[PDB]
Amino acid sequence: VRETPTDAFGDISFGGLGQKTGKYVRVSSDTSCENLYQLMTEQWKLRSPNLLISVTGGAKNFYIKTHLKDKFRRGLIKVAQTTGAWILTGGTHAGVMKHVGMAVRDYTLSSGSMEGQIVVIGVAPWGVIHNRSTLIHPEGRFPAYYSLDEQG
Amino acid sequence: QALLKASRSDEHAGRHCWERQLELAVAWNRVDIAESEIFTEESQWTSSDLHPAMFSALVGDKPEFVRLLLENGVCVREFLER
Repeated sequence: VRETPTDAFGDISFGGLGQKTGKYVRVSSDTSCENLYQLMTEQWKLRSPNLLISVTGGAKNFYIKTHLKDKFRRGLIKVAQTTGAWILTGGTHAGVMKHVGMAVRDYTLSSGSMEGQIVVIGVAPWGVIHNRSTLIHPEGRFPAYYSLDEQG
Repeated sequence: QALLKASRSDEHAGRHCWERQLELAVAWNRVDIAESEIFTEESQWTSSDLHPAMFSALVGDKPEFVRLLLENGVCVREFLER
């Protein structure tokens, strides 16, 4: 497999609530580690990491008896919010990351997002996004609009 | 809720069950029951398929239901395309 200078760069904004503006970048199977940490730290203005927490598993779906889930969502945001943590997950609306997304969404209205945003970093392969053509460009599309679709 | 539970199994087979089901939630001013049942975590949506409920909710001047539909996935830019 051969290599080429990358593309698909810009900030994904969702049509629902005009309070988010998530940045999107691509990368290869192997990328300079110092460049990766520099892009994560100095580039996107994200502050220094204090605690790295890793939610993993599942990827399909599961059901919680609806008593433990509230404590889980509340606590997993209490810790991240106050310790300037970084939480990482496989970022795709399928199962476990959907529960993390409902956590971030159910808290993000209550706090008001004054300062110290809940930095949630996500990892997802660039081929397997269904609506891929909505942002692909070599010079990018910086205020890009994107709608949800999961029937494909 | 028993009215809706009766309402699902009827003559129509299809997308229409969910489609018909909402409009009943629109015509009633009540939002909580409708919201919970129709907006469960498992269910998927699309910003095209909420347009008639949005339109009926605007014309009938019910505010909180409009806010609920706007928080859950209706984009204003898709809605006034024509």
